Amino acid sequence: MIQEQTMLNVADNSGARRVMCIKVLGGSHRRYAGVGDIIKITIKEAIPRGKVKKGDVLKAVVVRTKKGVRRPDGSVIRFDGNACVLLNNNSEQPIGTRIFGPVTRELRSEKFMKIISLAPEV
Amino acid sequence: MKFVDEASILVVAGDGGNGCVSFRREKYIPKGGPDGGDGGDGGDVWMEADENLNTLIDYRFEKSFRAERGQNGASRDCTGKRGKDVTIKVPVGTRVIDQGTGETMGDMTKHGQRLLVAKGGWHGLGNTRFKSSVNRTPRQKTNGTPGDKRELLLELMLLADVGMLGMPNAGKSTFIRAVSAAKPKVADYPFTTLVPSLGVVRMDNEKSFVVADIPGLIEGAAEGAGLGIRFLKHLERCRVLLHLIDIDPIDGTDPVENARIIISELEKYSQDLATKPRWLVFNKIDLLDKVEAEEKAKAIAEALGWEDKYYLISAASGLGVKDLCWDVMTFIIENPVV
Amino acid sequence: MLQPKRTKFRKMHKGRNRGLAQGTDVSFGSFGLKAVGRGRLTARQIEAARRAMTRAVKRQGKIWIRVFPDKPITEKPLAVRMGKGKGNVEYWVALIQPGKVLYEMDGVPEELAREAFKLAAAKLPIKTTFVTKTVM
RNA sequence: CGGAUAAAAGGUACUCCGGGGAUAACAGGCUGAUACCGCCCAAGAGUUCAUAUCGACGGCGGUGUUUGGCACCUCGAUGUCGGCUCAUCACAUCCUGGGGCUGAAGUAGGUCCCAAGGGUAUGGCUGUUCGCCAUUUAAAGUGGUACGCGAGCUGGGUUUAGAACGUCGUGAGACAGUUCGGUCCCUAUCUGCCGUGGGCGCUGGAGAACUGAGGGGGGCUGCUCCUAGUACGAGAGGACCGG
RNA sequence: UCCUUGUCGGGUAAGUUCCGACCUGCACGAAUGGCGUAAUGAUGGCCAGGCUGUCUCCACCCGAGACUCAGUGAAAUUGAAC
RNA sequence: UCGUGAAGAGGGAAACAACCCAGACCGCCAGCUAAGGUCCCAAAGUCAUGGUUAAGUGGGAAACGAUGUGGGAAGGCCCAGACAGCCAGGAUGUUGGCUUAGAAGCAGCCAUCAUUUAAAGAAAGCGUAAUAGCUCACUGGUCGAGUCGGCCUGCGCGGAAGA
Ligand SMILES: Nc1nc2c(ncn2[C@@H]2O[C@H](COP(=O)(O)OP(=O)(O)O)[C@@H](O)[C@H]2O)c(=O)[nH]1
Ligand SMILES: [Mg+2]
Repeated sequence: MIQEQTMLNVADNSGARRVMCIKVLGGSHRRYAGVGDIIKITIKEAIPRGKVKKGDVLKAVVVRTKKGVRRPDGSVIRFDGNACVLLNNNSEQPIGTRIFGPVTRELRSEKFMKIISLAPEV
Repeated sequence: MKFVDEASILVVAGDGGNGCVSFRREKYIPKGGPDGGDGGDGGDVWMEADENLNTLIDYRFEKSFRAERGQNGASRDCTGKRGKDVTIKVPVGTRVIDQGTGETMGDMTKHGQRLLVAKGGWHGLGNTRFKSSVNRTPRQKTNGTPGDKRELLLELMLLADVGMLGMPNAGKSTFIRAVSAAKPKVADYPFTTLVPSLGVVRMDNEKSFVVADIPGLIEGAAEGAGLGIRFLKHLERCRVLLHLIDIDPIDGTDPVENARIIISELEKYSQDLATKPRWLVFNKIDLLDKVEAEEKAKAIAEALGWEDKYYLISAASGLGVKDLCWDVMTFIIENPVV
Repeated sequence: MLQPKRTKFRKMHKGRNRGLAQGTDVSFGSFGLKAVGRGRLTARQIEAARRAMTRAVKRQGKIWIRVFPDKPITEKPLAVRMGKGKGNVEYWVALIQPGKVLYEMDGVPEELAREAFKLAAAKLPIKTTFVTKTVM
């Protein structure tokens, strides 16, 4: 349930700490983002010694949603603090070497199982 | 995809959107401010490479390219939209030359490079920008800057990593009938192949090179002998040069002086091709005995002053074609472009 | 372009295009072009028609001109109401009445005359016709 | 210069009164000077080859949304620019759809023809229309609607009265100029539209089921996979259709 | 006075507003006062942090009208109207 | 300058005072007529004769283009066989000399050759570099009666897309 101009957390060791997504993708009049999506972000707070720098605009994938996901058996997986993983703009490969926090199993259907390979918790 | 042609085009960049003068008049009040805005920036021209295109056939068809002229200023302080930048799809490896002591603009080596050729004119100013107290009625406007005009000589020149030149009807096209996937027309008559049908060889993964075809020619400074400098232009980025010499031609003279003059005319082309490393290989060895064509093969080397390995290659028979490829590939890898 | 260098008056009344023809017959060459429609010819049209036919006829022969501007017209500038004197100087035109010759030709065969006059007839804003000189 | 005093210059956005569309501005219908669109005439440039593709000197037509002028007026009142809600119509079609040509190998392209069923963006700047930039998709269409919509909303621009700035005049003031703040009323009679009812008719009356003369509503598609890395293609690259 | 909002920096992913500066700038202008000025201001403009139905996108509920019944009972406007 | 309305009703132009006919003293349940019409709406010819139109032109438009069609003045050939078809000929000295790698009717120059049987050109077009082959003008045989494109003109077609 992530929309335009939404402040999210960062769930990788790329270097960003506080991030603000600016453009959700999927089609015309794309309202809100689910759990597995390509969303464009702008860096608002990052360590000066990190791999990235403040103000850079690039793509990212949400991993945790405050609203949650919808299991096909009437179940939801809510979270406390929406988070993203850094991905390159031209290529869809993620930047961070490690992933912090659990990632839901629903990301397999969205075809980003590499994130699921990381983040040993769940 | 059977002919290669080169020509020249005229590119014109749109001048900037001209300024406008106006005065707003409401339905009741007859006096209003100096309404009107700026113009639109002229459309530029971008020089973009393309994989799909391999010739300049459409450029003979269309010798003039027009950029979008910037929209004029309108009322209600309206500014015209910037003219759309016209992008021209060009095969990779093109060189462009101008007139009036003109020179090259930039060499294209990889796809995705976009080159700025024409700068469009820049928009003018409306009467509103001349707002002031003492004037209080600006009737002045600034004309848009004129667009940039030039004539481009489009020279197409192949990305031939491995370039080869040989005797007429010596099997240059037959040499492509080897592991090379290209299929040039092959026949016994001299100058069988006229269109450069470049090919590629993939021995193994992560390692491959491209080979181009250039027909032989007779000693002529001008355009005589049918073929000439117009085909030699496709050279000059060939990191290796291959020389093919026939052994015992069925009807031609045996190579004792004609194989030497072909070296001499390379010097006078433009710069002796920067004295690139040239490799000499032979052909027509299956016609005679294998051992008979050994002593006479080296005899030509010191006859022409050649001190290299003088490789013996059977293009049609297919023996030794792999041996030459192994040697050239190691030389290519150990000498990267720098 | 074609215009007299000196004029008796800087501007002349509009006038009318009523009446009949005077130069029905050609008296200088063998072939000529005669106007069938009614209208006006400007300096540009006369220059364009002569240039167009000139490229079709070789120097051999002779070419005559029977139309002169002889008539000035002015145009009113923008953002000017009715009045404030007469119009400003833009260009002049000529009066054409259907039935008189426009151009005269001689010296080359009829087939070239047909081609030459056909090319120059389209650029003229009026319908024309071809005639041949008769005795007397 | 048929000669109101022998004797007289200006402003009023601080104005008022009585009249006028007898007289300007915006819009509406004449109009095409200028400029946009189409066609014809075709010398020339075009590897041969004019209209495969341009095309100089000219001509004929069309909305006409810029720059203009003309008689007609609502001055006992015709409320603007822009934004929100709401949409409608024409196709000179932005995408999707069907094709022609191609200097169209396939993908990707370019031009033209038919086609209006549907869809046709989110934010910073400025009051903005427009435009620039950032980022998506199939695009972020062009015009009429008196450049639609205040008896629906908004008063940000324009904005009487207060104050300040620059220029002219001795001055009052004028000023197509800039800044601050500055009242937007109406209970729907009728036409219109959205829903729901009463009376009567359908030929004795009543309860049900419907046929259908006609009308309205929806008609958008991105990605991936199999075909298939197949056809094509030197390779790079990469199909149509169907599911 | 203009051109490429003047263009570089902050502020923003993107800033015709804001902030000290480059210059091709000198008119004002020194009691129709000039420069700086702490504090002060329901003063003009801009930005940031928390905050929220201001908004995507509105939904529900509590009350007074709007609706029906009973009683009393206007209005502006109106040449006539099928 | 003239007429109309102003200061004129009535009839026609679908509606309209300035366009046409025509200036209402009043009444009638009569006839004639001007402009305009005679298929119906709405009153009168579904009248007669000789033509044109295929477009709904009629029923809005220009420059131009075209085997739309009717009429007229002519010209070439024509039962000593007209044009177009079908069955065949297309050859020869001859790969025509330079630019020519390769061109030899088909990239660049024609003096344009003429003689063989004649009916056919050192030749207008494909497919390449010619080669080799498809062809054409032309003639021979069969079919057997109009054919060929210039001129003037009437009526038509495209040019002619808006809420
Ligand atoms: N026997 C034999 N014939 C060969 C060989 N190489 C080439 N040829 C023949 O040479 C002929 C002409 O070769 P070509 O493509 O014209 O070479 P080019 O003269 O350089 O253009 C071909 O038809 C081949 O059959 C070889 O190695 N052996
Ligand atoms: Mg060869």
